[PDB]
Amino acid sequence: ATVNQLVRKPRARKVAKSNVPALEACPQKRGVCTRVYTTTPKKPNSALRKVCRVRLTNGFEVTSYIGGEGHNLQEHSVILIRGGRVKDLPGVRYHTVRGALDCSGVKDRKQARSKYGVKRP
Amino acid sequence: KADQDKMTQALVKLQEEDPTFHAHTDEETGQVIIGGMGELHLDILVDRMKKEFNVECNVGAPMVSYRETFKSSAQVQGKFSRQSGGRGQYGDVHIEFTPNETGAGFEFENAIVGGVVPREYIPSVEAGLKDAMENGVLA
Amino acid sequence: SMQDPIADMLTRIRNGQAANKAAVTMPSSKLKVAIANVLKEEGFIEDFKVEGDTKPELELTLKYFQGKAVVESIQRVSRPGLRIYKRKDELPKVMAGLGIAVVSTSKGVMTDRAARQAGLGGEIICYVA
RNA sequence: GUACACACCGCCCGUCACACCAUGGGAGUGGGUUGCAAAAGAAGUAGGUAGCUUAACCUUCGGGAGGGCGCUUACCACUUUGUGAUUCAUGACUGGGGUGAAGUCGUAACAAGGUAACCGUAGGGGAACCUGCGGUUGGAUCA
RNA sequence: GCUAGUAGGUGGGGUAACGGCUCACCUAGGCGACGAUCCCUAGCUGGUCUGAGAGGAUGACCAGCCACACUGGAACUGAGACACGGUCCAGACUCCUACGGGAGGCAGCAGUGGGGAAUAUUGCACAAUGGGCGCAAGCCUGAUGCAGCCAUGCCGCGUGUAUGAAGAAGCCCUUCGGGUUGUAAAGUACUUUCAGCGGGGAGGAAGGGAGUAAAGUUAAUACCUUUGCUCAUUGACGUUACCCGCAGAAGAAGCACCGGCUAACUCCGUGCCAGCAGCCGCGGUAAUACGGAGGGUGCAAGCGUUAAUCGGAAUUACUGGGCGUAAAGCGCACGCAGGCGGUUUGUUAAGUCAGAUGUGAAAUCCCCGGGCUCAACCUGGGAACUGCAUCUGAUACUGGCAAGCUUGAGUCUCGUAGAGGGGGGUAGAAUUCCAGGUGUAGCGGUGAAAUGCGUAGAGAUCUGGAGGAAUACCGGUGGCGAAGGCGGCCCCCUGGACGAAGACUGACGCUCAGGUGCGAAAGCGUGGGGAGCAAACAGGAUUAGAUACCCUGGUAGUCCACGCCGUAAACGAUGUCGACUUGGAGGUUGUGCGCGUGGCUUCCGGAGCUAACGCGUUAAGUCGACCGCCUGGGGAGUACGGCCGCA
RNA sequence: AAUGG
Ligand SMILES: [K+]
Ligand SMILES: [K+]
Ligand SMILES: [K+]
Ligand SMILES: [K+]
Ligand SMILES: [K+]
Ligand SMILES: [K+]
Ligand SMILES: [K+]
Ligand SMILES: [K+]
Ligand SMILES: [K+]
Ligand SMILES: [K+]
Ligand SMILES: [K+]
Ligand SMILES: [Mg+2]
Ligand SMILES: [Mg+2]
Ligand SMILES: [Mg+2]
Ligand SMILES: [Mg+2]
Ligand SMILES: [Mg+2]
Ligand SMILES: [Mg+2]
Ligand SMILES: [Mg+2]
Ligand SMILES: [Mg+2]
Ligand SMILES: [Mg+2]
Ligand SMILES: [Mg+2]
Ligand SMILES: [Mg+2]
Ligand SMILES: [Mg+2]
Ligand SMILES: [Mg+2]
Ligand SMILES: [Mg+2]
Ligand SMILES: [Mg+2]
Ligand SMILES: [Mg+2]
Ligand SMILES: [Mg+2]
Ligand SMILES: [Mg+2]
Ligand SMILES: [Mg+2]
Ligand SMILES: [Mg+2]
Ligand SMILES: [Mg+2]
Ligand SMILES: [Mg+2]
Ligand SMILES: [Mg+2]
Repeated sequence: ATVNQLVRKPRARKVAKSNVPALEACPQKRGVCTRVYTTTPKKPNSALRKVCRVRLTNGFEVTSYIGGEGHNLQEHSVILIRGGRVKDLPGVRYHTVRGALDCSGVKDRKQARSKYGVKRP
Repeated sequence: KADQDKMTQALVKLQEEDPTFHAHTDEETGQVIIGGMGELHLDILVDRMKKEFNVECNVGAPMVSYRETFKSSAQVQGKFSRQSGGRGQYGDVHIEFTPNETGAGFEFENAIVGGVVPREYIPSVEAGLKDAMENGVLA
Repeated sequence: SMQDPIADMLTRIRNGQAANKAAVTMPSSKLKVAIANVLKEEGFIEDFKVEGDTKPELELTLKYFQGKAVVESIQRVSRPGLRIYKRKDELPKVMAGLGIAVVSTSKGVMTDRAARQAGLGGEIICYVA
C-alpha cells in the first residue's frame, strides 16, 4: 500500500468477535434448564457427555456442559453458566458452575474441589 | 410458555411463604406437581399465582407412570446381518424371557455354553436388552 | 517516467559499486554536484568531474577499499512521494554516527554533523553509510 | 507423474436417509423511528382594541392620562388525519449451508486415475457428473 | 446530491451585544466527492490501561467543561434561571377523600421494591475546612469531616524461636534390604508481636467570650474599632494514635498444580467407560493426563475460574508486510479529477528551518527531597506537558511566479517488413446432394458386435449439375495487433511500428479512482443461410447398472447482416512508465562500412534475488512515480440492497 | 485400444 493509497483508505483493524456471545461480556449468567440430555463426542473421543439446553435471563438459549461425575440437574432448574467450550462436543461453549444456585457440587471430591463446588472435607 | 418462567419464580416465593405448600417435578412424567393440605388451600395458591404473580395456570390429576411385564415364558432367537454396503455386521442370540418374581427386576443369565457367543459380546447383549426394556414393549 | 534524479544518481552509485565500476556518469545538476561534494569530503567517492555546457555530464569516480566498496549503503530518505523534513534536534544518526546523512539546510547541502553544529535542520536527502 | 505415507486392500466426491445448529425467501403479523401534506391551538408572550373597571399623576374636581380585565390576532405543545420511508421482532411453508455414526447409492478427482485435468458457456442427467463449443497447461506417454 | 430565511444585500424592529436574530423588499445565491445530505453510535477533556516506541484500548473513583431534573412545552422573578427540592399549561402514572374536591416527582443522603453474576447503614457531628444569612452571637449545611458493612484492591504484619534422631508412630513406597514423609513429631529449652484483659495518654483547636490596658475616636476620656494582656472554655471520630503492665505459644493456613508447552511423580482404582481438556491431546488391562492416595511444585489470607483490554501479533506492517506457483495485477486500453514530474536564471517565501515571546489548570507521570515505626499513603521543589499562536530571520530543497534551454515528449522529410483492421471480387482441392451411365452382392462399423444401408440395384466407378463452409503445401521458438485476435489470390479504404539523415516545437510528461471504449467461445433478438460438423434427442453396444465413454443417426448451433450479452486457466497465473546493473548462442526486419549500428524475438546463464522452484538487461536484480489488490480454511464471490441485461 | 481388479 502506497502512502497515497493509505491517505484515501487507512489501515483497518479486526472485529475480534467473542466466543461466548450469550454471556454478553458478563462473568456468569443465570438460566433455566430446558432439557438435560447426553450426547456423543466427535471422533476420536468416545463417551456419553452430559449437556443441558439453558435459556439465559438475557433471552439466549445455549447448550452448557455439566462438568464432574453425576448431576442433580433436571428440567426447570436454575443454574449459573460460565465461559468454556468443550472441544469434542460441537456447539457447547459454556460450562455450568457446580455448587452455585441449584447445581450441586460433585459428591466425593477431594481434589480441585473449588472447581467442582465441594466444601472442605 | 412465557408464564412457565414466571410460574417457577411464583412457586419459589409461595413455598417460602407457606411451609405446608410444596412443589416438585416428577422426572419420569416431567411434570411439576403441587402439594397442599386440602383442595381449598391449593385453590387459593393457584388463584394467587394467576393474579399476584400473574401466571395463568391449569391444574389437574397427576399423570401416573405405568410399567409393563411379560406374563408368559418363551424362548426367542434374535439375528442381525448387514453386508449390503461394504462392511458386514452379523450377530445371533437365543434368549429365554421368563416372567420374574414381581420386584426382583431384570435378571440377565449368561448360560452360553462352549462360547457359542464370545464373552466380549455378552455384556453388549445385556446392554441391548436393558435399552430395549427401558423402551416400551407394549404401550 | 523519470521523477527523481537524485535517487537515480544514488542508484547508479550503488549499482556501480556492486558491478565494481571505475566511475559512473550521469546528467549533471546543481543538487547532484552538491551531494557529490558531500560524498567526496566524507571520502565515500574518489572524485567527481562535470563536463559539457549544453548538456553537462557529471562523472563520479567510485572508490573501493580492501576490494570492497567504501559505500556499503546509500538509501534515499525524502522522496517525491513522501518528503521528509527534520528539525536540528530531530536529526538522524546513521549507523550510530559511523555513517553520514546528507541534509539540505537553508545554509546549504551538508552532513547531519555539520547541520547539527550550525543548529539547522532540513530535508534529509539520503543516508550514506 | 502423484492430492499416497499401517504407503492403491491408499486417498477421496456428491445425492439420498436421520439428528442438530445458524441462516436466506415468504401471504402476512406486531412494534420503534421518521418524511411529506393537512388539521388543531392549552398555557405563555407580543400586537390590536367592541366592551368593562380603576390608589398614587393631572384636573375646570366633572373628568383626563395611564393601567387592569375582557375580547381578538400572531406564534406554538398535546392531539388528529392521510400517505410514504426505514428499522426491529415474528410467520404456515420453502432454499441453500454447516456439523455429526460405523445408513444407502454409486466412483467424479489424485498415476495417462483407466474418457488428461481444469476455465468460461449451453444443453442433459438420482448423484458424484456427462456432452458440445472455444481456451489453458496447473497432463503422461515417444520406445 | 442538499438548501428556500435558504445565501447575500438594503431598511426597520429586536438583544446586554454582533448577527436572517426577526421582518419587508431585492438579488439568486449557499453547501457538497477535502463527503455534503442521510443513517448508526456517543457526553468531551486533563487523564487511565497496555506498548521499547509508534500506537491500541478507555474516559468508575479525582479535577475542568457540557447536558439533564416524571414526559412535552412556556414564560415569570432575578445580577444571574427559561430554575432537582419555583410557577403555569398539557400528558402518563400514583395517592387521599366526607366523593364536594385535593396532592405528588429520591438522576440530593440513607432506604424499599424490581432488574441483575454483582455493588454497603433509613449511622455520627457541624469539632475542622468550605458555603448561605447576620452587627455579632449564632443559625442552617446528607456539602464536608467521621463512623458501619464488604479480602474489592494496594500495602504491612501475625499464625511462634532455638534445639531436638535411630530418624519414634503412623502413612506411603519397597527391588521386602531400606527409603521417603522427616527435626517434621514427641520431647527439652525459649520469646510473646498481634489478639484478649487492665492502665496511662498526643494531635487535629484555629478561634469565639468575659473582659483588662493602650492607641485611635471625637465635644467626649464617649461608643466603637484595632493591638497588646488576663481568665474560663470550645472534638463527632474516641474506650484516638501511641506507650506501659498482664499471663499464655497460647487464638490464627489456605488454594491451585505436577504428559508437553510450564516448576512438580509414583502407587492403586477405571478400562474409548466414567472422566479430563488453553492448545497439542489423554482413557479399550497399571493411565506421572481420568478417579483416589502418598510425595512434590507454585502461591498465600488468599488461591483458582470466568469475563474484559493491551501485549506477545511485523497477524492492517507510519515506525514495520505482501501480490510468478502460498491470499492478492483490473481481460485490455483511453482518459477527467487526483498524485508525481527534466535542466537554468531571477523573484517570492507557501512548505521547510532557526530564534524570540505568549500559552499549554491543578492533579497525575517521572526526578530529587521531606512526613507517616515501614510500606501503601501524603506532601515540597523541579522536570515534563512532545502542542498551538505570533513576531523577526535563513532560503538548500519543495511550491508559486517570470524569462529560459534541449536531454523527455511530439511534428515533418525518406524508406522497410508484416495473417493489423473494414469492404468487395475471385481460384483450386475436398465433402454432401441431384440426374445419368457401367456393374453386382455386398457396404459400413467395432476390441468384438449390433443398429444402419443394399437386389425397390447398394458400395465401387464415370459424366454433368447444385450448394455451403474452410483455405493443403508455403508455415517457422515466422510475423502483425492494446488486448481479444489475425493465414488462398486480387482490388479499394484505413491504423500502427521500425530504420537512416536533418529540421522544427520547447517539458507540451508519467500514472489514473470515477468514466468511456474494445473484448474468445458459448448464449440471446430479427432476417437470411445450411455442405460438413455437432449440444439435445433416438436407436445399437458395453456394463452389475451405463441417463457415459464406442457405433449408427440427428436438431439448435457453427455461417451472414444488424443489435444485445461482457465473461474465460481473457495466463507470462508477472499493472503501467522511466533509469541503472557481467556474459554466450540464435530467429526476424532496417541501416553503415568481413567488421559494425538500430527495432523486435528464442534459448542458456553470472551477480543479485528467491521458501524453494526458479528469475536473470524482455528481472522475479538495484531504484523512483502512480494505479489495482491481499490479510486462515469453509460459509461465498454467495445473501440482501443498488446498478446493468430481452433472458 | 473389452471390462474389473
Ligand atoms: K429454514
Ligand atoms: K472425468
Ligand atoms: K464444459
Ligand atoms: K435563520
Ligand atoms: K428535557
Ligand atoms: K509499510
Ligand atoms: K491530469
Ligand atoms: K526557491
Ligand atoms: K442440422
Ligand atoms: K491501473
Ligand atoms: K472464520
Ligand atoms: Mg425470516
Ligand atoms: Mg390561545
Ligand atoms: Mg475415476
Ligand atoms: Mg478421468
Ligand atoms: Mg489429470
Ligand atoms: Mg450426454
Ligand atoms: Mg488466449
Ligand atoms: Mg448516550
Ligand atoms: Mg500490531
Ligand atoms: Mg505477510
Ligand atoms: Mg494464488
Ligand atoms: Mg495483465
Ligand atoms: Mg514560510
Ligand atoms: Mg523554484
Ligand atoms: Mg498498410
Ligand atoms: Mg459467437
Ligand atoms: Mg455421436
Ligand atoms: Mg454424425
Ligand atoms: Mg473475471
Ligand atoms: Mg488474474
Ligand atoms: Mg495508460
Ligand atoms: Mg535462465
Ligand atoms: Mg453473483
